[PDB]
Amino acid sequence: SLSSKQKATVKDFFSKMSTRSDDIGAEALSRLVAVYPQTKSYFSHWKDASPGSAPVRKHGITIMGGVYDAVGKIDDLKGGLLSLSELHAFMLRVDPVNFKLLAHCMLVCMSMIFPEEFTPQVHVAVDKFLAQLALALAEKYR
Amino acid sequence: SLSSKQKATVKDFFSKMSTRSDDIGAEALSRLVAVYPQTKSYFSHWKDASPGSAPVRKHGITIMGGVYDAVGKIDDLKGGLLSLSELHAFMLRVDPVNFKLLAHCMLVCMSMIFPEEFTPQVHVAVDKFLAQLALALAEKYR
Amino acid sequence: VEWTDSERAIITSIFSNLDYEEIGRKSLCRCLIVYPWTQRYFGAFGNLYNAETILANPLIAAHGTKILHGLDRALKNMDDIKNTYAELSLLHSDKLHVDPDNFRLLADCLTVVIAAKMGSAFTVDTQVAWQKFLSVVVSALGRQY
Amino acid sequence: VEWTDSERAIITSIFSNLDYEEIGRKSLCRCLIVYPWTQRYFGAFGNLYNAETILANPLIAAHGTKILHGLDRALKNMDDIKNTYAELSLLHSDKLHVDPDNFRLLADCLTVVIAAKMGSAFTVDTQVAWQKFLSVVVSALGRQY
Ligand code: HEM
Ligand code: HEM
Ligand code: HEM
Ligand code: HEM
Repeated sequence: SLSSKQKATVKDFFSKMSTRSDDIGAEALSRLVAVYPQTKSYFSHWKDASPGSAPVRKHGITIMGGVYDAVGKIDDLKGGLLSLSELHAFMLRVDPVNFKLLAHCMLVCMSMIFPEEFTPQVHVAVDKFLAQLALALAEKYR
Repeated sequence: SLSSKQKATVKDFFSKMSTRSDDIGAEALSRLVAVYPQTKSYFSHWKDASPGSAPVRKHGITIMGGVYDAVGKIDDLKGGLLSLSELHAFMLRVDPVNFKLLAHCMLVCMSMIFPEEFTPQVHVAVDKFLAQLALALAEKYR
Repeated sequence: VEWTDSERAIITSIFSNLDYEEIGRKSLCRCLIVYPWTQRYFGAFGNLYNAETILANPLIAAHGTKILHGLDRALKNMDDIKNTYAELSLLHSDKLHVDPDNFRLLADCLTVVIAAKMGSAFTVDTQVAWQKFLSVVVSALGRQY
Repeated sequence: VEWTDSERAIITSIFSNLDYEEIGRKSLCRCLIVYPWTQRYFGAFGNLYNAETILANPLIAAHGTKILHGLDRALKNMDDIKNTYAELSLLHSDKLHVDPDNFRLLADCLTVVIAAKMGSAFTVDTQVAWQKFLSVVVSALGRQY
């Protein structure tokens, strides 16, 4: 749970990375699939993985779209992402551990692209946000 | 998050354990301290971690107090356990990886003591309860 | 790892008393009910619609058994546990994809099944020994370095 | 695992952009602030009261460098990672009882400090190799079975 300060930190940082949103998402999903090769099994029905491959690049933009939507509803994530949880946790039965790995990836891209801005304090607020989002997605597991 | 059928399974399973409260906590606690010795650091002010130990038995009962309370507060465990979170997550700085080591041992004591009645169904609901209980206690880390 | 003599005695006792068909069935059934994302890797095992169906599903209970015999290959070879499970480790992580943490989830469930069957005879000392055994088994079944 | 030969080139490339006197201090500074329960394990270090205290605390900086120097040792002993860290394993996992998940935390914070410094130079396959090197060390630091 984020304090009100921490939510402001997250609304303010996500706004500052809007113009590089797509590139963060594509880098993140690309790194997820290169760095943690077990994640490709979830995407085996596509005809590609890893950067350059546009399917990974446009699925990364979709993920970030979901991420930017979670920011907008940062005061009730459990109730507001119920459809996405149904899909990830119930339909696809994505293993819960894959969320901490995707989050880490997104964190290194954010730091990679906004190094002066991504201070320990921003890191904490965002880390906490991503975990809370993972847990909103976890609502329909069982 | 806990569904109605979950809350109900927990409430009516806790009824069995009213008498046994002293016994269950102490046993679970004895088992966490023996099987998972990383946990001992937090109790280094006790002269004995055996079962039978005077502090293990006093603290076992206390743990189940907190567990009853939590059965009370099943609708808002995040709101409900703020004092206990402050204690564990901030003052004591218990590594959150430990919570499941206690939780596991409670489920072992509930299975020995209530075999055939402690079904997979009841296990779903009790595990969900204890997993949320740990999230609840985790509120005041950062 | 150094096994003591009592640990070896305790581990072989645990097994001796267990119906591999009934421990298998109950353990895997509980894993899939308690941790339902693990059903992803068992789509070809009939209907997994709810607790009751799963608990009544024969090819689940047959695969259960095959896990408890898998565990025997470590009861029978307690000092060569990494190498005994190397063919399996390859199979699980690559041809099936399962993450390291699911092996713990099923071990937690085997422990709960055995705690229930052994009743009071599942002592602290027994649990410590069982757990060490499982830690090693679980460490051997995951990816190596 | 078996190293590919660009896996090694990519690892030394990363390590060649790490000044341990600057990076060591910041990787640990950052773990203590982001994962603050990790502070308990370093009782000796004195004031960790706040971020200002974390970053100004000479014992944190100095240890950051020891830890990061330790991490860098497998680069020179890469097919013997396990025996290279067997004593550190016993120190962290047998004596001090650091939960293994904290190893992942420090290392995740390190990578994040690295990505800030290297920029896009740090590619996706560079990072994969890097993470293969971290997962091997961490795996070596855990309780050895
Ligand atoms: C913060 C984390 C994540 C967010 C915000 C997110 C968001 C999304 C969104 C918005 C969709 C499209 C849903 C739609 O069709 O309307 C989706 C689909 C999907 N996500 Fe995620 N996701 C996340 C994490 C993950 C992870 C960790 C995995 C697997 C490792 C995963 C696997 C998938 C898959 C397989 C699909 C369906 C792809 C397809 O249509 O073929 N997601 N996700
Ligand atoms: C379901 C999980 C848990 C519950 C419900 C729980 C509950 C409690 C309660 C009710 C107290 C006493 C509160 C007070 O004095 O105001 C307490 C104290 C404590 N708990 Fe926990 N606890 C849990 C898990 C843990 C774990 C996993 C550890 C360590 C590995 C831990 C370590 C402690 C310690 C050190 C104290 C202080 C004991 C003392 O007075 O010396 N707890 N806990
Ligand atoms: C103590 C833990 C485990 C042991 C000892 C074990 C043992 C085995 C054995 C002996 C087989 C048969 C392979 C063969 O025929 O060559 C097998 C197959 C399999 N295991 Fe496991 N396993 C364990 C844990 C898991 C877990 C946690 C999962 C999934 C979450 C899993 C999923 C599977 C699957 C999908 C198969 C393939 C079965 C088939 O195709 O019929 N196992 N396992
Ligand atoms: C990649 C991860 C890590 C590496 C490579 C590493 C390396 C080291 C090294 C080289 C030492 C010096 C001890 C010796 O000379 O043998 C040490 C000490 C220590 N480490 Fe770590 N470490 C890591 C992670 C952790 C983490 C995550 C924690 C706690 C959260 C931890 C807690 C300690 C403590 C308490 C000491 C003793 C400090 C003292 O009192 O002097 N380490 N570590």
